[PDB]
Amino acid sequence: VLSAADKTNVKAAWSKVGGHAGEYGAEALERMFLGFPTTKTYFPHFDLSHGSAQVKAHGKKVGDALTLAVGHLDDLPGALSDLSNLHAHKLRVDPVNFKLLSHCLLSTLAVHLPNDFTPAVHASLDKFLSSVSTVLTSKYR
Amino acid sequence: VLSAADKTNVKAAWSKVGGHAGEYGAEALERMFLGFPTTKTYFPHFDLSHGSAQVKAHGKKVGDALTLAVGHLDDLPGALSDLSNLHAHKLRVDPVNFKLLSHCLLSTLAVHLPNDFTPAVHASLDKFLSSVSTVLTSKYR
Amino acid sequence: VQLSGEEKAAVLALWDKVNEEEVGGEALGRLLVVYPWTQRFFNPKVKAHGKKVLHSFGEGVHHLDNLKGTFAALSELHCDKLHVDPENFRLLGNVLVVVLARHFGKDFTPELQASYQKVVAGVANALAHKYH
Amino acid sequence: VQLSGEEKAAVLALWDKVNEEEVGGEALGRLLVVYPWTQRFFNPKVKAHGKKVLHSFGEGVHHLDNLKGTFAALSELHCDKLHVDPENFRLLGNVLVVVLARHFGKDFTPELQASYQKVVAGVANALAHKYH
Ligand code: HEM
Ligand code: HEM
Ligand code: HEM
Ligand code: HEM
Repeated sequence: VLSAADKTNVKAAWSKVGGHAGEYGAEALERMFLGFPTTKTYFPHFDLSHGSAQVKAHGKKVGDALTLAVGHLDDLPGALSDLSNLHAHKLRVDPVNFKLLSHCLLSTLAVHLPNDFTPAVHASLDKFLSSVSTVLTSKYR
Repeated sequence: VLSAADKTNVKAAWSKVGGHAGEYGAEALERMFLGFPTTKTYFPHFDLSHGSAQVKAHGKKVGDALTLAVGHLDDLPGALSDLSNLHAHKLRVDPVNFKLLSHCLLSTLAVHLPNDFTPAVHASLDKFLSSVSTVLTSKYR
Repeated sequence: VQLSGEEKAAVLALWDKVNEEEVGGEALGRLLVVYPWTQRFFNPKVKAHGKKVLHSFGEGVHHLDNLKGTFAALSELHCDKLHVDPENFRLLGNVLVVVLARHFGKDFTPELQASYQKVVAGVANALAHKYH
Repeated sequence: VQLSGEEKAAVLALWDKVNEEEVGGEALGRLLVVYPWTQRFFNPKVKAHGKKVLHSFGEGVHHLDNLKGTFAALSELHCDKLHVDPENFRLLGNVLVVVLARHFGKDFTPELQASYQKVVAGVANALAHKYH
């Protein structure tokens, strides 16, 4: 995330994700709901059935937010300032859930990009997700 | 740690710790070794008996490092740059151990400063210790 | 989990001095302030609920040889009804330890704390029992 | 822990396809790179040790109704001999899941992953058995 080498890897890896960011975000959400049933409690207003238009729509948003972050590795706190208010202040999301979603995103990237998901890239992406999660739980700073 | 309110609390609380920083650091180390035996593996070269001159000496160092940090809340990465190389690069300390030592330090402060260790101060100090721990495991950044 | 006869007696003797209302109120109060996401699950009722938490901990301390059975029902309550991630059981446990340290000062020696850390870990693990 | 008959069959059927050498080597290798503090405990021997880890996981997958007994000895090995903090058991488990996802692609469906997360949690908890 923060080391020059890590930023380079993150931007590179995300160029390979491309316009699939939204699709992967939606699949990562389904993996999280299935794998870790505790998380479902934050979405009482969603239809959580596979292929849900709500989950699809929400995955796209999550995907666009990450693509935004990758463009602003220099100033994550500023670029995601609004999102930290929502997650930590309004929703009070338990920080453990960010680790769970991050694991599910890495799993989804492994599934779709097996050749590009090298150990070096896996490492840099884990740091990236960890650094985003920090920002989004920043109200707990 | 980082919010203005938190920095104010941290500097205030540490003024009450005063010249006892070294003593408390040593006691926090004894609480950690006793409470969490896994940690002892990082000190094969220490005499780990209560009243050890080595533990006393090392507590003082730990105490001086925290007092240093409190004076540089603005630039923690720079002030503790050398310590992050030692902890994360040379020693490869498991990040969980920083949570354990931090709990043991808060326990020690509770023991000695029961009137000053208010919920507001406890909160700010937990953020402070968390932020120091981040810096010291920064090689894992 | 496994304590010696000496540790068990020190643990029990300190518990005779614990005001479950005042300790309970303070421990729950500090959880909410130090770990603000717990505010999703929860003032004069912080006191009332704090007291119930401590009364439950007290039951553990008196049934150290069967923590799983003691907290079976409470484990289901926290898992399927409330959906509390078990990491928070460990957090509350350490907050209780800090509170006991504050209340007992120098009597809460490094040795006695090490015993209470075993008990708090035992309790958290019994409450996580029907999750994982 | 508790799987249905259908989940158990999907779990077993995927394990028939797991090359313990290649998966083991890769999973241990990624642990060391992603979580660099694990380098304190550990190249052609990453392969050799990776293989032993996976062979042990395989034993769990075939003894799902008694994970505690299966890993009793290994639990003592990791606690009193090596002093490995149990958090790292959960980390290795998730790395193994990511590796299986990479190897099996679209066959590693959201449902199959959810089953493997149960198994990995079961295994990590059995290895932590004699710590806490
Ligand atoms: C990688 C970390 C995450 C990112 C990038 C992220 C992204 C976002 C974004 C962009 C929104 C706003 C949607 C909008 O207003 O357009 C949102 C809302 C939300 N997030 Fe997250 N999120 C993350 C983690 C989590 C976690 C771990 C949870 C809980 C399990 C969660 C639960 C929610 C909920 C309930 C909403 C509100 C949805 C709604 O208004 O319908 N998020 N998230
Ligand atoms: C609040 C977090 C910590 C602080 C402020 C801190 C402080 C320090 C300082 C200042 C030194 C250098 C002594 C010197 O060269 O003068 C040191 C060394 C060391 N630390 Fe830490 N430490 C922390 C956490 C930890 C943890 C969690 C462990 C492992 C359980 C650990 C293990 C060690 C070891 C083995 C040394 C080398 C001691 C020696 O050279 O004899 N430290 N620490
Ligand atoms: C780890 C030690 C804990 C113990 C021993 C404990 C014990 C209890 C007890 C005894 C009750 C009420 C039982 C009854 O029905 O009479 C309860 C309820 C409850 N607990 Fe916990 N608890 C613990 C931790 C937590 C944590 C960390 C949370 C998360 C914030 C939590 C959330 C709740 C909630 C929301 C209720 C329902 C309260 C109500 O309806 O007023 N508990 N717990
Ligand atoms: C969580 C899943 C794990 C499993 C199933 C597992 C299994 C094993 C097995 C089967 C052995 C050798 C047993 C024998 O004596 O034949 C072993 C040894 C060892 N393990 Fe693990 N392990 C796991 C995680 C870890 C982790 C996270 C670490 C920490 C870095 C670790 C550190 C070690 C070390 C240092 C040895 C001795 C290796 C040697 O002497 O070559 N293990 N483990």
